[PDB]
Amino acid sequence: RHYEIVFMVHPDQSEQVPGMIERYTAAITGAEGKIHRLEDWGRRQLAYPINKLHKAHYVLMNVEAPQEVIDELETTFRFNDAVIRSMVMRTKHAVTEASPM
Amino acid sequence: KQVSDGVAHIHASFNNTIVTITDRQGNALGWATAGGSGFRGSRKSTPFAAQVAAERCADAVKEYGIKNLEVMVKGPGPGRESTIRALNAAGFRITNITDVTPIPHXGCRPPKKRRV
Amino acid sequence: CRFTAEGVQEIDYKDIATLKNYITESGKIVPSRITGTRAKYQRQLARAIKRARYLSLLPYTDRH
Amino acid sequence: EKSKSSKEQKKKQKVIQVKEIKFRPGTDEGDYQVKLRSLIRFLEEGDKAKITLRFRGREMAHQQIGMEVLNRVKDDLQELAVVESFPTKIEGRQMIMVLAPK
Amino acid sequence: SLSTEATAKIVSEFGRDANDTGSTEVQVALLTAQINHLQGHFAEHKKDHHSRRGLLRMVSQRRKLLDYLKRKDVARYTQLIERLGLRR
Amino acid sequence: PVIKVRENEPFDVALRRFKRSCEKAGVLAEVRRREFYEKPTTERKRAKASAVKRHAKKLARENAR
RNA sequence: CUUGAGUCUCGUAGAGGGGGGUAGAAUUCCAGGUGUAGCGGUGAAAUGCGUAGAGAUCUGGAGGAAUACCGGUGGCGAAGGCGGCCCCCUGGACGAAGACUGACGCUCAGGUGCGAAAGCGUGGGGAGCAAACAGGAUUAGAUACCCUGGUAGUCCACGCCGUAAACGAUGUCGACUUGGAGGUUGUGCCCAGGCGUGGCUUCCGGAGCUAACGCGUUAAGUCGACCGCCUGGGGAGUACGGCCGCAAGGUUAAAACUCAAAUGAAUUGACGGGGG
Ligand SMILES: N=C(N)CCCCNCCCNC(=O)CNC(=O)C[C@@H](O)[C@@H](N)CCC[C@@H](NC(=O)[C@H](CN)NC(=O)[C@@H](O)CNC(=O)C[C@H](N)c1ccc(O)cc1)C(=O)O
Ligand SMILES: [K+]
Ligand SMILES: [K+]
Ligand SMILES: [K+]
Ligand SMILES: [K+]
Ligand SMILES: [K+]
Ligand SMILES: [K+]
Ligand SMILES: [Mg+2]
Ligand SMILES: [Mg+2]
Ligand SMILES: [Mg+2]
Ligand SMILES: [Mg+2]
Ligand SMILES: [Mg+2]
Ligand SMILES: [Mg+2]
Ligand SMILES: [Mg+2]
Ligand SMILES: [Mg+2]
Ligand SMILES: [Mg+2]
Ligand SMILES: [Mg+2]
Ligand SMILES: [Mg+2]
Ligand SMILES: [Mg+2]
Ligand SMILES: [Mg+2]
Ligand SMILES: [Mg+2]
Repeated sequence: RHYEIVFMVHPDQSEQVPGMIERYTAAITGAEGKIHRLEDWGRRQLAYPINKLHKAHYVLMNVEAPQEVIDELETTFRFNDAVIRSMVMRTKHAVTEASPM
Repeated sequence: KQVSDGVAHIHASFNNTIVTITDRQGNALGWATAGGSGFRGSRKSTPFAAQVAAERCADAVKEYGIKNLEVMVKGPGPGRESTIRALNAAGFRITNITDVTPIPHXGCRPPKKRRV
Repeated sequence: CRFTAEGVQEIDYKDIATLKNYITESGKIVPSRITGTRAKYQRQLARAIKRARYLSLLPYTDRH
Repeated sequence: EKSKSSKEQKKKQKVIQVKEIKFRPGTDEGDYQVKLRSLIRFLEEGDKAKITLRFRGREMAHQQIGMEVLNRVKDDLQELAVVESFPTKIEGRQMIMVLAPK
Repeated sequence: SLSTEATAKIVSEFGRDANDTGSTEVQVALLTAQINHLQGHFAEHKKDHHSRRGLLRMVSQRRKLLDYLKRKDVARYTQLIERLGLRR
Repeated sequence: PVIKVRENEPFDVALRRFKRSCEKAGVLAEVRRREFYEKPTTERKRAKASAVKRHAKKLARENAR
């Protein structure tokens, strides 16, 4: 299934991001999962205050992965209290071409 | 202590008008209603009764020495435009006028329609 | 309609420049009567804006 | 300051109001009994009752018929009320009795 | 619905050819698969009345096809009901 | 609606700008319609009424050659 | 046997259904800061709230319910109905080209299921709203309409109930019979534009039909198959009996008696606290 994950990180813990990117991409590729795109737009200004913050660290990942690993990736995002917000969508095809960030 | 820059909150209901002047942080200085300014009953819900309440509020904040104001109007009532014009005449420079009327995006069920 | 002319297959929640042409100053979705958007694309455009608002890429209201 | 408070404590006494009931010379038993229950209620709440009786056309010829209604009402509310202005003549095309509590 | 692969299997197992999608045995087989699959769905989701209506038309279409086969050729009928494990 | 007063602009023009901005947003029309509860059958009836009008105008316009 | 009915392949649109998560806005409440005499309500008032500091304004928290804008005689569903966003499970429809089965069909008394809101049972929950109820008014009276409050209920789980102007007041399936203007969703061809071809849907109108009003290829027209139902008004969808339900009640369903009408559409007046 072609998914598409976005997640935002607390701007203080902006240096845990390359670690987290590795930890997650590992679990995808460690169950016959591709990574058709990964981007890191970095810190940008929030359009409204999320729990008192005014900025956060954005990470896009397009993926092709088996059902259950995406469920496990969601349980991670929950309990990791550095992740302020996340969004797992489905897609029809794989997306490789670059976003406008 | 002198302030110079504050905020003018206008609560313009159908039945009354309240006008509070606050600082930058929303700490109050002095207030004036259109019910406390003589007018009673349905007299207090006129455009004129609001003008008076604005003018009476201007003179409660003489001792704080305010020059600049921002105007936070809230409601559908008659004393919307006239309250602002009154604060202009009282000598305050008006930096910014903002509507802050609450709308629920749905929310709670309102009361039944009046059969009259 | 733009999206017919350009041959857009899906409108993106990340193309914030394009989405900003279809919200108000207050930050409400503009009707298709006004813009001239075809009805299929109005439905996509609306989904996109609501996804953008969740990720705080667009505002819900102008008075946040 | 306030004293409004004290006014509210003074207000929880009473104000007497006058409740008007209107009979006619020919008024049937059931409809009489309804109007009596109105009067009982008013008097037990401590209010005055202006019982009227009207005449039309040639009902004025038989004034005695109307008088007995007012007498019947009076005797039914004897224990509850006192009479204050039992009528003498037809003033206009009306007679007016006024009762009062206890 | 049944997958493209799961379909293609049953067309081979029951068909007389693998273009033979039409035959009564294939049709009955395809329906039996999806009926059995949905027994799991309605175990959890007991108040999905709208989907259950789709199920009951599968059951109805199968019963009709079987009754056609019983009178067209009783030999092929008795084979099919044992393979698929149908009582009647 | 947020209207910053611009440099060397008089109060009257800024007050007019505030009105149009509120008109465009439709702030008061929202407050009016949310004052009392309108049950769904009523809202559907009103929707159908204005639809017939909108159509009837377009006809009578074009039906007048 | 392949033309009705099905199956397969590729795609398309959708508030179709079930489960779980989550977002922003708002109302109320709680706890603080600033501030001080009013607030609230009406046709007019009063009840109510506030110096034990309200209302207003600011910050932080708590909880429940519903998803502004998009939004549309737009869409989906057998009907009832279905509207934030995301995932999981799942039903139907439609189009293009073929391939396959070979009348496998249509309708349905009994039967079985689904079925708005209120209501019932057992547990939860409870912001807002609100039958009953309490107080304030209005009035000849006012067991109302208006005002301040307010319990069941409205929400959730599981079970029951089986009714609505549950309406298009129009049963299901199939064939045939001039046109015009739109919406929505596929698709072919030529060169965005042009020229075709399907599905669904809104408005006008021809023949014909109709008591008239109107209906008019989505028929109330022309025909064929099967089912349901009607036989003057009241008495009465009531009584009795049966079945069903915890109950409320539902369902099936008469007769005596009484009247010469009751009724539908349209016409001319008059009238309206309807409009110009
Ligand atoms: N012409 C009139 N007398 C008065 C005209 C109305 C009053 N004028 C406005 C006064 C100021 N405004 C208000 O006060 C706000 N309104 C209220 O609060 C009153 C309401 O309560 C309202 N419902 C009163 C009845 C109106 C109307 N009545 C009817 O239409 C109904 C039937 N629909 N009843 C009848 O017609 C008769 O059966 C009995 N009429 C009667 O005996 C009359 C009754 N006793 C009465 C009511 C109010 C009043 O001030 C004086 C007398 C009416 O014409 O009176
Ligand atoms: K989190
Ligand atoms: K309560
Ligand atoms: K005629
Ligand atoms: K019975
Ligand atoms: K008879
Ligand atoms: K007239
Ligand atoms: Mg449909
Ligand atoms: Mg599906
Ligand atoms: Mg209910
Ligand atoms: Mg209950
Ligand atoms: Mg209430
Ligand atoms: Mg009430
Ligand atoms: Mg019925
Ligand atoms: Mg309905
Ligand atoms: Mg209807
Ligand atoms: Mg009917
Ligand atoms: Mg049928
Ligand atoms: Mg027509
Ligand atoms: Mg007919
Ligand atoms: Mg009965």
